[PDB]
Amino acid sequence: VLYVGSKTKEGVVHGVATVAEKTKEQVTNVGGAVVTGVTAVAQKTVEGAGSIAAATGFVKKD
Amino acid sequence: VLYVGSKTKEGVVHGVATVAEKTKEQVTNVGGAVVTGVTAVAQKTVEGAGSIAAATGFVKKD
Amino acid sequence: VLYVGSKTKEGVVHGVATVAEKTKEQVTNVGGAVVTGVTAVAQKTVEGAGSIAAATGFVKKD
Amino acid sequence: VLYVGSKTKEGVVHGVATVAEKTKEQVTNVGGAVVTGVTAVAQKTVEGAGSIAAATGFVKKD
Amino acid sequence: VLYVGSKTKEGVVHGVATVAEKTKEQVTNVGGAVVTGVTAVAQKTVEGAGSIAAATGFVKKD
Amino acid sequence: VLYVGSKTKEGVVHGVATVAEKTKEQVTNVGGAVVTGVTAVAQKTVEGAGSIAAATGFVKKD
Amino acid sequence: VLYVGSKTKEGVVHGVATVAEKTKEQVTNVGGAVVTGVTAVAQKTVEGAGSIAAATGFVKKD
Amino acid sequence: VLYVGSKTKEGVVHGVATVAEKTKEQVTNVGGAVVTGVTAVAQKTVEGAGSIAAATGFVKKD
Amino acid sequence: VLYVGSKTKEGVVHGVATVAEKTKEQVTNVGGAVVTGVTAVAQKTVEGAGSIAAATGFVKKD
Amino acid sequence: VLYVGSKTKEGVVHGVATVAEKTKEQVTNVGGAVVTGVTAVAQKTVEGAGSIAAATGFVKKD
Amino acid sequence: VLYVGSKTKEGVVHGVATVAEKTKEQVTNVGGAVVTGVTAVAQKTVEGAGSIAAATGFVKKD
Amino acid sequence: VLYVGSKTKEGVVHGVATVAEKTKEQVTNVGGAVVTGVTAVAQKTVEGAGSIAAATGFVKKD
Ligand SMILES: CNc1ccc(-c2ccc(/C=C/c3nc4ccc(OC[C@@H](O)CF)cc4s3)nc2)cn1
Ligand SMILES: CNc1ccc(-c2ccc(/C=C/c3nc4ccc(OC[C@@H](O)CF)cc4s3)nc2)cn1
Ligand SMILES: CNc1ccc(-c2ccc(/C=C/c3nc4ccc(OC[C@@H](O)CF)cc4s3)nc2)cn1
Ligand SMILES: CNc1ccc(-c2ccc(/C=C/c3nc4ccc(OC[C@@H](O)CF)cc4s3)nc2)cn1
Ligand SMILES: CNc1ccc(-c2ccc(/C=C/c3nc4ccc(OC[C@@H](O)CF)cc4s3)nc2)cn1
Ligand SMILES: CNc1ccc(-c2ccc(/C=C/c3nc4ccc(OC[C@@H](O)CF)cc4s3)nc2)cn1
Ligand SMILES: CNc1ccc(-c2ccc(/C=C/c3nc4ccc(OC[C@@H](O)CF)cc4s3)nc2)cn1
Ligand SMILES: CNc1ccc(-c2ccc(/C=C/c3nc4ccc(OC[C@@H](O)CF)cc4s3)nc2)cn1
Ligand SMILES: CNc1ccc(-c2ccc(/C=C/c3nc4ccc(OC[C@@H](O)CF)cc4s3)nc2)cn1
Ligand SMILES: CNc1ccc(-c2ccc(/C=C/c3nc4ccc(OC[C@@H](O)CF)cc4s3)nc2)cn1
Ligand SMILES: CNc1ccc(-c2ccc(/C=C/c3nc4ccc(OC[C@@H](O)CF)cc4s3)nc2)cn1
Ligand SMILES: CNc1ccc(-c2ccc(/C=C/c3nc4ccc(OC[C@@H](O)CF)cc4s3)nc2)cn1
Repeated sequence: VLYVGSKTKEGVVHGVATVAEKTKEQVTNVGGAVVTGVTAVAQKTVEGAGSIAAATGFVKKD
Repeated sequence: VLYVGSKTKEGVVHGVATVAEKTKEQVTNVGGAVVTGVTAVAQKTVEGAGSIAAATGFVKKD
Repeated sequence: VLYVGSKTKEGVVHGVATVAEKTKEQVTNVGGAVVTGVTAVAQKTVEGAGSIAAATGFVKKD
Repeated sequence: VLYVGSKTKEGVVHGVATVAEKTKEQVTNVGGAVVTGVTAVAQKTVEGAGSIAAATGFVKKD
Repeated sequence: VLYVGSKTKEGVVHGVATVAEKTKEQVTNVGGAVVTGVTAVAQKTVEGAGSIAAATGFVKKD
Repeated sequence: VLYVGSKTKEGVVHGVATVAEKTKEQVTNVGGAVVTGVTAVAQKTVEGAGSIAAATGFVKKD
Repeated sequence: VLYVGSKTKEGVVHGVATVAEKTKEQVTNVGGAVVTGVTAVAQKTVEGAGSIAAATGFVKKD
Repeated sequence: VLYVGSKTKEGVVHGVATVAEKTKEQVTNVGGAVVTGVTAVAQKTVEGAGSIAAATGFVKKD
Repeated sequence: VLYVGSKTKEGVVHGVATVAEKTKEQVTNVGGAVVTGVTAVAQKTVEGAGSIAAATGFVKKD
Repeated sequence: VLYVGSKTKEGVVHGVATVAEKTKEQVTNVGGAVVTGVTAVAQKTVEGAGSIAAATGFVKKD
Repeated sequence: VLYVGSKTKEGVVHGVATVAEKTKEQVTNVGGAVVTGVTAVAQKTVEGAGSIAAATGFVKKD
Repeated sequence: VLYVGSKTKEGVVHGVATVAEKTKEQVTNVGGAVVTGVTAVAQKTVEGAGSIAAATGFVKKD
């Protein structure tokens, strides 16, 4: 009997349970960038810029 | 009997349980960058800028 | 009998339980950068700037 | 019988339990950078600037 | 019987329990940088500036 | 029977229990940097400036 | 304008969120009465014995 | 404008959030009565014996 | 403008948040009555014996 | 403008937040009555014996 | 403007926050009655014997 | 402007915060009645014997 092994995890989400009970959810945006309600998001990136739930406005390079 | 092994975890979220009971959730944005309600987010990045729930406005390079 | 092993954890969130009972949650943003409500977020970064729930305005390089 | 092993933890959050019972939560931002409500956030960074819940305004390089 | 091992912890938060019962929580920001409500945050950084719940305004390099 | 081992801790927070019962919590900021409500935060940094709950205004390099 | 009304609740459960992460859940019963794992149960009874999650053994009337 | 009304609650449970992370949960019963794991249970009873999570053994009336 | 009203509560539980992190939870019962793990339970009873999480053994009426 | 009203509470539990981090929780019962782990329980009773987390053994009426 | 009103409370528990970090919690009972771990329990009783966390053994009426 | 009102409290517990860090908590009972760990318990009783955390053994009426 040997039983050799390994179990890994990299950017793993497991076991979430959520409840949301809003009554009036409004969003008003003029020229900006809104991000809302992200939940249970997993990612893995190699040799790149990983980024979750980011926001930017007015990227004016000149 | 040997029983050789290993279990790892890297940027792992597990076992969350959330409740939100708002009655009037408003968001007003003019030219900015709003980020709201991020929950249970896991990530792993290699040779890159990892960033979760970031915000910026008016990136004017000139 | 040997029983050789190892279990590690790197940027791990596990076992959260949250309750939020707001009645009127408002956000007003003009030209800035707002970040709200981050919860249960895990990350790991190698050779990069890791950053969670950051905010900046008016990045004017000239 | 040997029983050789090791269990480590690096930037680990586990066992949080939170309750928030606000009645009127307002945020007003003009040109700045607000960060609110961060909870149960774990991170690990290698050869990079780690930073959680940071804020800056008016980064004017000229 | 040997029983050789080791368990470590580096930047670990575990066992928090919080209650907040505000009735009117307001925040007004003009050009600054506000940071509020950080709780149960763990981090580890190697060869980088670690920083939790920092704030700065008016970074004017000229 | 040997029983050889070691358990360490470095920047570890465990066993907090908090209650906050404010009725009217206001914050007004104009051009400065406010930091409020940090709780149960652990960190470890190697070859970098660690800093928790810091604030600065008007970093004018010229 | 009148706006006359009323909203009631009698034995009402609303807004639960649960997570269970057992690894080996065993139950052995010999002649008894086991009750396990009741969750989010609401009831209303008029002129009768209401009873939730009850147990009895050996009801020997002679 | 009148705005006449009323909102009541009688045996009401709302806003629970639970996490259970057992590894080996055993129950052994011989002739008794076990009750385990009741959570978020609401009831209302009129002219009757209300009873939640009760246990009895050996009800021998002779 | 009148604004006449009333909001009541009778046996109401709201806003609980729990975490349990056992590793080996055993229960052994022989002829008795065990009750465990009751949480967030609300009740209302009129003209009856209300009773939550009660236990009895050996009810021998002769 | 009148603003006439009233808000009452009778046997109300609200705002609990709990953490339990046992490693080996055992219970052994022989002929008795054990009650454990009651938390956040509210009740109201009219013309009846209210009783929470009670225990009795050997009720031998003869 | 009148602003007539009243807010009462009768057997109300609100704002608890608890942490328990046992390592080996044992209970052994033979013929008795044990009660353990009651927390955040509210009750109201009218024309009846209210009683929380009571214990009795050997009720032998003859 | 009148501002007539009244706010009362009767058997009310609010604002507790507890920490318990035992390592080996044992209880052995033979024929008696043990009561342990009561915390944050509120009650109100009218025309009845109120009693919290009571214990009795050997109630032998003959
Ligand atoms: C600073 N923090 C750190 C630093 C380092 C670590 C760390 C480093 C290395 C490892 C290696 C884990 C391995 N597990 C197995 C399992 C089976 C196997 O099979 C071999 C094949 O020949 C079949 F027999 C080969 C391997 S290697 N784990 C954790 C964690 N945290
Ligand atoms: C800093 N954090 C870190 C750092 C390192 C690690 C880390 C590094 C290496 C490993 C390797 C895991 C392996 N498992 C097996 C299983 C079977 C196998 O089969 C071989 C084939 O010949 C059939 F026998 C070969 C292999 S290699 N795991 C984790 C984790 N975390
Ligand atoms: C500063 N903080 C730190 C610093 C260092 C560490 C740290 C460093 C190294 C390790 C290595 C862990 C390993 N586990 C196994 C399991 C099986 C295996 O299998 C071999 C294969 O031949 C089959 F037999 C090979 C390996 S290597 N763990 C933690 C943690 N924290
Ligand atoms: C300043 N703070 C610090 C500093 C250092 C540390 C630290 C450093 C090293 C380690 C190494 C841990 C290891 N565990 C195993 C388990 C099995 C294994 O298997 C080998 C394979 O051949 C199969 F047999 C190899 C290894 S190495 N842990 C913690 C923590 N904190
Ligand atoms: C200033 N504060 C400090 C400073 C130093 C430390 C510190 C430094 C080193 C360590 C090393 C811990 C190790 N644990 C194992 C377990 C198994 C194993 O397996 C070997 C493999 O051959 C299988 F047998 C190898 C190793 S190394 N721990 C803590 C903590 N705090
Ligand atoms: C100024 N304050 C300070 C200064 C120093 C320290 C300090 C320094 C070193 C250590 C080392 C701890 C170790 N633990 C093990 C366990 C098993 C093992 O396994 C070996 C492998 O061959 C299998 F057998 C190797 C090692 S090394 N701990 C604390 C703390 N505080
Ligand atoms: C000891 N604790 C206690 C004791 C008593 C109470 C309690 C008693 C009575 C009430 C009555 C509430 C009513 N609400 C409305 C709304 C509209 C309506 O419409 C009428 C129709 O003609 C249209 F206009 C008639 C009615 S009656 N509420 C609470 C609570 N708690
Ligand atoms: C001890 N606790 C207690 C005790 C009493 C109460 C309680 C008692 C009575 C009520 C009555 C509520 C009513 N609502 C309406 C709405 C419209 C309506 O329309 C009439 C039709 O003519 C059209 F206009 C008639 C009615 S009656 N509510 C609560 C609660 N809790
Ligand atoms: C010892 N503790 C106690 C004791 C007593 C109480 C208690 C007793 C009575 C009440 C009555 C509440 C009412 N609310 C309304 C609302 C509208 C309405 O509408 C009428 C219809 O004509 C339309 F206009 C009629 C009614 S009656 N509330 C609390 C609480 N706690
Ligand atoms: C010893 N401790 C105690 C003792 C007594 C009390 C206690 C007793 C009575 C009350 C009554 C509360 C009422 N609220 C309203 C609201 C509207 C309404 O509407 C009328 C309808 O005509 C529309 F306009 C009628 C009523 S009666 N509250 C508390 C509390 N605690
Ligand atoms: C020994 N300790 C004690 C003793 C006594 C008390 C106690 C006794 C009575 C009360 C009564 C409270 C009331 N509140 C309202 C509100 C509106 C309303 O509306 C009327 C309707 O006509 C619409 F306008 C009628 C009523 S009665 N409160 C506390 C507390 N503690
Ligand atoms: C020995 N210790 C003691 C003894 C006595 C007391 C005690 C006794 C009586 C009270 C009464 C409180 C009342 N509050 C209101 C509010 C509004 C209302 O509205 C009327 C309706 O007509 C609308 F306008 C009627 C009433 S009665 N409070 C405390 C406390 N402690």
